[PDB]
Amino acid sequence: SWTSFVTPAVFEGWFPNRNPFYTYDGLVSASNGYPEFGTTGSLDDQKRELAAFLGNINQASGGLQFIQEQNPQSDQYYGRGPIQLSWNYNYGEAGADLGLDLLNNPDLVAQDSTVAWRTALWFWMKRDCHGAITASPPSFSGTIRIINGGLECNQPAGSIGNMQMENRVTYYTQFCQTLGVDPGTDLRC
Repeated sequence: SWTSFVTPAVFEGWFPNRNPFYTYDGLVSASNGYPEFGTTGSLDDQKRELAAFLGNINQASGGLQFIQEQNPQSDQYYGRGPIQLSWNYNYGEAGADLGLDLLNNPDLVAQDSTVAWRTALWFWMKRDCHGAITASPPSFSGTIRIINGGLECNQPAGSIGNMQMENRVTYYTQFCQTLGVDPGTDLRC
């Protein structure tokens, strides 16, 4: 039901420079595996959840231009997909929960855009961005703590990480403005 308010036109307006790898239809298809996403709480809670998910993705993926880390210098579990899913344990855990061979074929996240979207929704639900943003009271700042707390929260003003945190708040509050919903007071971390 969230596609009532994040329509194809809204999505395209939010992501005008997206790589064509990423499609609205893939996000819709990925979201059907998590029916609680975008359907939890009041209509305004649902709007905030979509704005928070996609606002965080806008920062993590550079406006849906990021598919995979360009010059990785670690192992095979370098960042892929719109939340830059990284590290062996995340690929193993996500692969098990999604029923995907991400441990042995992590390239799937960069090859298949529905898989890519599913890894972003998996993180959002399993690591509980979903619970933070749909709680009464809601916490956008709690979604930032969960995604990338260790680099962006609790950082001084003017620092690199604090700037990234502020970008998340900017995108979230812009997306809430499109939807006509109050973003809530608990924005920054």
